[PDB]
Amino acid sequence: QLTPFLILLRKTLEQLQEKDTGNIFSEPVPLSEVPDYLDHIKKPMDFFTMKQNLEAYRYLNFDDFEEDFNLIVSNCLKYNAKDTIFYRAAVRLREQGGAVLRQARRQAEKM
Ligand SMILES: CCc1ccc(S(=O)(=O)Nc2cc3c(cc2OC)n(C)c(=O)n3C)cc1
Repeated sequence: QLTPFLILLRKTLEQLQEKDTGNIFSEPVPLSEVPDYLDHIKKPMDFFTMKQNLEAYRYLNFDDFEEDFNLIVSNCLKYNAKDTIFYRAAVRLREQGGAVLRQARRQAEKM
């Protein structure tokens, strides 16, 4: 059965994906194209992996959800040079996504 909290996480995940207009963060960074990625990044994350986590009841709280979103952004800032589309997109996502999360955390607190 559905819970209000899990419904809120689903809603919030959709709102975050809407902010990623180019679908830069929809799926894992492809190791075939970026063969040194795991040399630098210890815990890859992306929205499809978050959707999998959400549906396996691994976000028992909001914190753990926000932490995975923040990894999407921090991994991208860490890996990519500043003068890239990826780095700029992660800065934009940090800005827009942070605002989605702040509002969503307020709703979570009422539960
Ligand atoms: C902007 C043109 C471009 C898109 C995808 C690629 S990719 O085939 O290398 N895929 C890819 C790489 C990513 C990436 C996302 C990618 O596919 C969308 N992110 C978030 C990231 O940090 N890296 C290094 C390369 C260039």
